[PDB]
Amino acid sequence: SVDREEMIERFANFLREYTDEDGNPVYRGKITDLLTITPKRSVAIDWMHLNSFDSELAHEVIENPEEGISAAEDAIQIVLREDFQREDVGKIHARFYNLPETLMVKDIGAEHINKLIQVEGIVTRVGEIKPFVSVAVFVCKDCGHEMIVPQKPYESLEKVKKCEQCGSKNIELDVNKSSFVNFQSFRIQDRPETLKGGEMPRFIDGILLDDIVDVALPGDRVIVTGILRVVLEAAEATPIFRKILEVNHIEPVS
Amino acid sequence: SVDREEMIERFANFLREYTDEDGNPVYRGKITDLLTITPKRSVAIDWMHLNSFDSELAHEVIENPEEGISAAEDAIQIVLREDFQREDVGKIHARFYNLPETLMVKDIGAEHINKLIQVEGIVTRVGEIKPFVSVAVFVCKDCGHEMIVPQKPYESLEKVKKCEQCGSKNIELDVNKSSFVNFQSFRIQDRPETLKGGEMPRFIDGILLDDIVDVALPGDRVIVTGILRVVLEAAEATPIFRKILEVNHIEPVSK
Amino acid sequence: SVDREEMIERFANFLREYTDEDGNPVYRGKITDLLTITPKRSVAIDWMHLNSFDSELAHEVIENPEEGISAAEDAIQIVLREDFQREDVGKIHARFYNLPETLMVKDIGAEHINKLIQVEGIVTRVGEIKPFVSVAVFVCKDCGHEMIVPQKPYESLEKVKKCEQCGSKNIELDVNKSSFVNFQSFRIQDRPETLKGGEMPRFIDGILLDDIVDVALPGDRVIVTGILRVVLEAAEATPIFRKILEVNHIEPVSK
Amino acid sequence: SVDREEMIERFANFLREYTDEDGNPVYRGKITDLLTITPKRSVAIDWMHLNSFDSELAHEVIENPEEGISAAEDAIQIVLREDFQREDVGKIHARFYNLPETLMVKDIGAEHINKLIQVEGIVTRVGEIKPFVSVAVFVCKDCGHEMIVPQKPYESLEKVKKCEQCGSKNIELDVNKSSFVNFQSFRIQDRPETLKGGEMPRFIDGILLDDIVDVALPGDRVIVTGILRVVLEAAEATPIFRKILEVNHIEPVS
Amino acid sequence: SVDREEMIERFANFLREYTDEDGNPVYRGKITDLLTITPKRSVAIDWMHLNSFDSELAHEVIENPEEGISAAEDAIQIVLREDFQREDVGKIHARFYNLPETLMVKDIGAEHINKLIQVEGIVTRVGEIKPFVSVAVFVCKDCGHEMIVPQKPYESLEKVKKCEQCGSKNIELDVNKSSFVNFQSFRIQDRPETLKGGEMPRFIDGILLDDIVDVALPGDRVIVTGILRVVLEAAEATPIFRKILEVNHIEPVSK
Amino acid sequence: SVDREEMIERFANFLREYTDEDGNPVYRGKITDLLTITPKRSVAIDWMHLNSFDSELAHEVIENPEEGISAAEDAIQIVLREDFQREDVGKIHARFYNLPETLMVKDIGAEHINKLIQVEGIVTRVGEIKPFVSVAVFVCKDCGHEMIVPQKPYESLEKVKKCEQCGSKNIELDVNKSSFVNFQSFRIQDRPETLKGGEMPRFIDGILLDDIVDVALPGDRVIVTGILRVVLEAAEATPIFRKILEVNHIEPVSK
Ligand SMILES: [Zn+2]
Ligand SMILES: [Zn+2]
Ligand SMILES: [Zn+2]
Ligand SMILES: [Zn+2]
Ligand SMILES: [Zn+2]
Ligand SMILES: [Zn+2]
Repeated sequence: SVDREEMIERFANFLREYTDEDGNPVYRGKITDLLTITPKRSVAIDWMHLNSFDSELAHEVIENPEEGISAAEDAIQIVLREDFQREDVGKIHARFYNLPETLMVKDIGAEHINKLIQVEGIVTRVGEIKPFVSVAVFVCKDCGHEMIVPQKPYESLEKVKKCEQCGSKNIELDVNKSSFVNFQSFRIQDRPETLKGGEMPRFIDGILLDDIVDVALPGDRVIVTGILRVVLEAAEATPIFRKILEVNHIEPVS
Repeated sequence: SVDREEMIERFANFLREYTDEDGNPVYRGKITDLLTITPKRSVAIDWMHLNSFDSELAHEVIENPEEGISAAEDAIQIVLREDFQREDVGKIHARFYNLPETLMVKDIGAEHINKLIQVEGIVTRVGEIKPFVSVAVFVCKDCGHEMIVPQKPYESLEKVKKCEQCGSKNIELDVNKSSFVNFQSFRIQDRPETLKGGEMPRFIDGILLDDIVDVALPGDRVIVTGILRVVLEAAEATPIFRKILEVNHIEPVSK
Repeated sequence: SVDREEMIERFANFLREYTDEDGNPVYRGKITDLLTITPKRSVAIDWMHLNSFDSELAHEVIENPEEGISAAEDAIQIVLREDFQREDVGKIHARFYNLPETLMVKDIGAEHINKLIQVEGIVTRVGEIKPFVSVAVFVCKDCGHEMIVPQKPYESLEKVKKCEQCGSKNIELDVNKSSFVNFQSFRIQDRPETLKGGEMPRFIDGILLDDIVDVALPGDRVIVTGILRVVLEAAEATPIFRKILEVNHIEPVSK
Repeated sequence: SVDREEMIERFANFLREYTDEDGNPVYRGKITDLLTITPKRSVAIDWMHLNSFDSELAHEVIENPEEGISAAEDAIQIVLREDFQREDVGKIHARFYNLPETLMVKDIGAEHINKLIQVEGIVTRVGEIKPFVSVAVFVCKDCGHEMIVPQKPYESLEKVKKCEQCGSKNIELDVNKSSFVNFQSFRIQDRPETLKGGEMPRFIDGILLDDIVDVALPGDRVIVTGILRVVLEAAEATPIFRKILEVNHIEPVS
Repeated sequence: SVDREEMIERFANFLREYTDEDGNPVYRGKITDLLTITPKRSVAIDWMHLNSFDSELAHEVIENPEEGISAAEDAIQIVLREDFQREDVGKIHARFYNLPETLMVKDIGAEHINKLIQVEGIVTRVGEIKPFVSVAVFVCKDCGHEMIVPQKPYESLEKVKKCEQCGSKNIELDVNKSSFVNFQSFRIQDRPETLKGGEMPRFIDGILLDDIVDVALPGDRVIVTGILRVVLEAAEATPIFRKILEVNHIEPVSK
Repeated sequence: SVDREEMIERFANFLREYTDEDGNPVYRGKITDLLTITPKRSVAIDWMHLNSFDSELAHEVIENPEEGISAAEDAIQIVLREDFQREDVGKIHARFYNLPETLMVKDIGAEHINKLIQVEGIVTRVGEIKPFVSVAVFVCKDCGHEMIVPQKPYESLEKVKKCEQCGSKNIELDVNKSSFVNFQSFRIQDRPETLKGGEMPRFIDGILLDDIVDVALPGDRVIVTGILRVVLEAAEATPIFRKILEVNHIEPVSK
C-alpha cells in the first residue's frame, strides 16, 4: 500500500500540478471557491483526474477510503495555508467522484465492505434532517477532565463509563464542546425499467452528512459514491447484519 | 400529596442526581442516549430507585399515576431542554416498573381504581393494531376556530357541542391537525397452574399505546404496570363495571 | 404549494407536451384514443413521467392527492375540449401509478392520512359490487328546489336538513337525478412469506369505484396507489380509528 | 500503518533476535521443527512475544491480519533459505496466538470485520472434513493459456467466463494444476455456565483449513484466533449477512 | 430405443460438449461447480438443450424417463470421476425441465402413464415432511446376510419373504444400514380462472423427494415435470386407478 | 468403540471418582442419596462431566445410547452393591443431559437414527398416561414354561409363536408376572417466533416412560435428550417413515 504522511504530500501535488485534457488547471480554482462570501465545505475530486496523474494513489483511495479521504483532507488543509495563508477555514470535505466501475444496487452486497464504490439508482425515500453527534465531548464533573470520543454515524452514540483521570463515574455530555452536524438517511434501489419481468428490485440505505444533506428527493436518479458499512440488524441466535452506504459524494445522473 | 409544579422539580432532580450503588448516573445516561441518531421514545424508571431517592414521590406515583407519570414526562422534557439544549424532541414516555407488590389477575379489585398496579400473568389474546387519537383537534367550519381536546382510549370520544368562540354548532374533527398513536388491546389471565383445582381462571383486558404496542403475542408470560380503570359496562345501562388495565410498562417475566 | 387554477394549467401542459425518451407524446396519444368508438374512462399517468416534467407538481399530488387528481381530471376535460372539440365526453379519471415508494401494509401509518401512498400486497377478500351515490341530488317537495351534494364512499351520507332556498324541512334524495357508480370493497395484507416467523400479518381495507371495480379476486397480488383515509371506528364512540385505502390505481404485480 | 516489504524484514528480525523472559531463543528452534521427519507446516507465534519485541508491528498484525500474516509467512520462507539453505519446504503457516483481548462469543458481531481477534468458547459441532479448492487453475482448451484464480474459503468457487488471451469460452478446471486443502467447519458458542439465567447463548461458525483440520471435537473448550468475515445469508429485499470466523490459530483452554 | 450403456455414453457427451448459442459450456460449468465447498445435489437440464444436441436421446427421456433419468445420473458420476477425479461425491439428481408441451391438470390422462409430463397449476396442499427409504437394506438375524432392495415412494414397501442365501424366514429391515431421504406430498390443480364457468377444477397429487421437498407452499403457481404414475386405488379392491405425479423438476411459473 | 463389560467398568469409575471444579464428588453424593427413605429412581448425568473425565466414553453414549445408557445403569447397580451393600434396590435410570449440540425440531433428520440427540422446543400435546409392558413374561399353559421378552414402546408387541421348551403353540402373556411402567406420548415443535415468515412449524412425537411421565403440559418449553427412532409408518405399507423421540432426559428451558 502507501505511507499515510506520504499520501498527504502526494495529494498536495495533485491539487497543484494537475491540468485537464485542455491544459487548464482546475483544483487550484476549486480551492479558491472555499473562500467566497458563501463558501463551500467540499472539494469535488474527479478520480479519472487523480488516476491519470497518479495511478498508484487513486487505487489506494478505493482500497483504503477511510485513510485515503482523511489524507486528501489534510492536504487541502495545508494547501490553504501554504498557497493561501489560511488556517481558519476549518473542516473541508474531500469527495471523490467518477470512479472506474459503477454498480447497480443489486450488485452491492456481493461487494466488499470498507472500500470506496460507486452506485447508480433511484431514490425511493429520504429521511428527516436531524442533528448527529459526530464528536462527543464528555466531562468529569468532579475533577474537570475532558474526554473526546468520536462517533460513527452508522452506530449508536458511544460514551465513556468513567473518567480516565480520576476514575469517577460522574460524567456528563457537554453539548457545547461536542460537535454536531446534519444527518439525513435515504434509500436507493434499481429502477424497475432496468430489471427483468419477475425481478424484485433491491435496495440499500445511505447516510448523508453535513453539507450533502437535503441534496435529493424521492424520484431522483442519482450516482453516489461511498463506503459500505456492515451494521447489526437483529441479534438472533447468531447475529445478522445489513449493508449501508455511508455517502462520500452524490450528484444526479444527467 | 404534592402539587404538579413541585413534582416536576422533584422528578428533574431524581433524573439528574440519582446514582445506583456503583455510582452510575443511570437516568442521566438514559436521557443522554436520547441524543443518539435513533433514540427511544421512552425512559423506563425503576420504582425502587425513585423510592430510595425520594420515597414520598415514589408512593405518590402509585397513588396518582396519572399526575406522577405526567410530571415525570415534563421533567424529562425540561432536562433535555436545560441540560442538552434539545427542543424539537417529541413526547417521551415515563414508564415505571418494578413496583413493590405483584398482583395476580384474581386480586385486582375496584379498590385499585385509578391507582398504579403491577400484574403478572399470561397473554391470552392480542388485538389488531389500530390508530387512536391521543389529541383531537376540532375545527369550526365558519370561523376556523381550533379547539384541542385530549382523549382517553377507554372512554368514548369527546367531541365539542358548539364552537367555544364564534358559538357555531358546526365543528368537525380535523384529522390532519390531530395526533394519532398506535393502539392495541390485549388480555391476560392467571395460569391454571397457579390456581386451586377446579378454579376458573380470571382475566383482564388491557391497552397498549404508542411504542409498546405489538410487544407481546399470546402465550407470553408478562409483568405489566398500569393504571387500573373501571369503566361502566358498554354492554348495557346496568350498574356493573368492567376492569381495564391502561398499561404503563410491560416486560416479559424472566428477562 | 399550488392553487387549483394553476395546477390545471401545469397539468394540461404535461399532457400535451410530455414525451418519453423515444419522443412519443404518450399522454397526447392516450387522450387522442378517447375518440375511439369504445374508449376508456381513465387515463393512467406514470408518476415518474410527471415528475421528470414538473417535479413540483408531481410532489404536490402526493401531498394533496384529492386536489391534484381533481386538477388533472379538469385538465383532461380541457384538452378534449380545446384540442379535439369534444364536449359531451363523460368524466375521465386520472389514475397515478408508479410512485417512488412502495409500502408494506404494516408500514401504513396514520401520518400518511390524506396523502397518496403505494402499497404492495395480496388480496384476502373482495366484496360484493354495489351502487354508490357519487353525486346526490336532493329535491324539495314544496318548491322543487334542487340541491347537489357530493359524497365520499368512506363517510356517511350527507343529507340536507332543510331547503336552502324556500326553507322547507321537507326534502328527499331524488334517485333519478342523482349519479351512481359501482362500488366494491376489498382487503389486502402482507404475505406471511415476507414477515418474521410468528408475525401476525397486518391488513387494510380499500375501496374501488367505477371502472376499477371487479378488477381483482382473492389470491391476486397487487400494487395499488390510493389516498389513505382514517375514519372513526363506527364499531363504537371510542377514539379509535380505522385505516381505509381509497384506491386511485391498481395493477397486478409483475405484468 | 507499515510498508509491506518492510514487515517481512521486521519479522525476520523477530524470528531471529527474540529470546523469552529466561534469555532463551525460541523461534529459531520452532523453525527447525519444520524440517523433522514428520514436519509441521505451521509456526505458532506468541503475540505477547512479538509485542514485547516490536510493539508497532504487533499492532499492525491485528489491524491488518490479511497482510500481516502473509508478510510473516514470507519472512519464514526467507529465514529457511538464509539461515537453513532451503527453498523446497513450500507453504508454511504463521499462526498468531495469545492476543491482548479475549472475546466471549456474544461479544463478536459487535466486533469489526477483517481484524484479528481472539475468542474463547465451546465447540458445539464440527463438520465433515472435505476438500477445498484454494487455488483454481483454469485452462483454455483452444489456445492452451492458463489462468490462476485464488479462492476464499468462505465464498463459493470463483471461476473465469472466458480466456483472457484468446477470448474463448471453452475453458476447463484443471484439477491437477489446481491446489486443494482440507476444510472443516465448526461452531462455537458461550458455555451455558458463563451466562445468566434467561440468557440465550450465541454462536458463531468457523472455518479450519489445511493442517488445523480435525483438531477439535464437540464439547471441547477452546481459544481460537482468526479474522471475521461477513458472508451472505439471504438475498432479501435488502440482503442480510452473517459473520464467520476464518481461524488462524486454535488450541484448547487448559 | 437406446440401451442403458449407450445412453450413458450419449449423456456424458452432451454434458461435456454441449454449448449454448453464446458458446458457454453450460453443463461442464455446472458440474465444475459441484467442487465448490457447499454444492448442489442436482443438475438441472434444459430439455431443449438436450434436444438440440441429441434429439433421439431427448425424445427418449420423455418416453422412458425412468431409464433416461437414471442414465443421466450415471453419466454425471462418470464425468465427476473422469474429468475431476472426484469419487466420494454422493448421488446427484438429473432434473429435466422445459419440455415441449405443458399440460393442464385436466389433460393428464392415463395414456401418459410412465412417461414424463410437464404440468402447470397452483398448489392446493402440501404435506408434512417425512423420511422415505430410498434404499432398504434387509438383514438376516441368523446368517447376517445383507439383501439390498430399492423402493418406490408410491408403491408399498417391498420386504423379503426369506433369506436369499441361508434360506431363513427370519429377516428384518436394518434401519442404520438403509438410506433415507425427505419425502413430501403435495397437490396441484387448475386455477378456476382457466376453466369454463361452472367447471369443477381437477387436481393431482404429487411427490417430492430429497432436495426438492419443501420448495413450495399452497397458493404457489408452479411448473413441474415428472413421471406420471397410475396406481391402483388403495381405497378399495376395485379396478379404479389413481394418478400420482413423481416430480422430477419443479420451478415457480414466471421466474 | 467399547464392549459392554468395559463400558460398565469405565462408568463405575466415573461415578465414584468424578469431581467438579470445587472438588464435590457429585455422582457419589447422588448415589449416596439413594439410601434416603424416599429416593429417586434416576440419576441425571451431565454429559459435559462424563466428557471431561472420559471423553471416549462420552462420545460413545451419543453414538450408541442404547448400550451406553444400559452400561451406566449396570454400573450404578454395581456401586450400590459394592460401596453401599444395597441389593434389593430397583431399576435406576441413567439420564444424560446437557449434550454439546441442541437441535431444532426441523433439524432432526433420519441420519440421527438410533443416536442420542438433544432438542429444544415447545410442547404442543401430551397424551393420556397408560401402562406399558417393559418386560413381558409369557407362560405356557401346558408345561408352565416361562419365557421373558423385553419390549420397546415404539414397536409392536413381540409375542412368542410356540413354547421354546415343550414346543407347545399354547402360550399367553401372564400379566401378573410381567412388569409395567407408565407411558405417555407427547409432541414438541419449533416455536413460530424462531422461523422465517410463512414457515410451517415442524414437530415430532416422543415417548416418556416411568418416572418422567406427566412432567410436562402443553405450552411448556423444554429441552429433551433422547434416542431418535425411525419407525415404519403404521398408516400404510408404503416405504415412508416416522420419527419418534424416545426420551432419556427432559427439563424445562431456563430453570
Ligand atoms: Zn475525573
Ligand atoms: Zn367558530
Ligand atoms: Zn323548498
Ligand atoms: Zn485461449
Ligand atoms: Zn440368512
Ligand atoms: Zn410348554
